[PDB]
Amino acid sequence: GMSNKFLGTWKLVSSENFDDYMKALGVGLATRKLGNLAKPTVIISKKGDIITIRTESTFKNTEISFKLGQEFEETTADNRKTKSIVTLQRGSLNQVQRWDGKETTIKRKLVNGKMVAECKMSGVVCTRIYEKV
Ligand SMILES: CCCCCCCCCCCCCCCC(=O)O
Ligand SMILES: [Cl-]
Repeated sequence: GMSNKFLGTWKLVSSENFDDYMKALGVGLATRKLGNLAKPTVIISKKGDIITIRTESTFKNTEISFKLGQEFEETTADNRKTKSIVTLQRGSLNQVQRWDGKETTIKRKLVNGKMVAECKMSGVVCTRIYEKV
């Protein structure tokens, strides 16, 4: 299933077009000002068939535990309450979030030993790169 190369503790090192992505989610300015300044660290772990993705930052922390391909309630860092699913496509980890008839996706794939996360919303595209510790 999911590559054990994902398991570990990743540190963000680059964000591209994050603001426009947050605006597309309806995030207020003042909140964005801190989001753009944030440098989260992501911890991915598994217990059996359950995967957990934790996000730690000075501003907000998050955590989702899920089985692949099974819908699950999620609370995003901007406090959206979504019905999310995580799929596996060509070794990429694709998280979708549905709420209020709106929809966003966060695709996570490994590239040359780095985790790359693409966030798409209303045509906007974010690209955040993480480095293993
Ligand atoms: C995780 C930092 C929180 C920033 C402040 C909340 C506003 C943004 C909420 C949605 C961001 C989702 C992007 C996740 C991308 C990643 O894997 O780093
Ligand atoms: Cl931080």
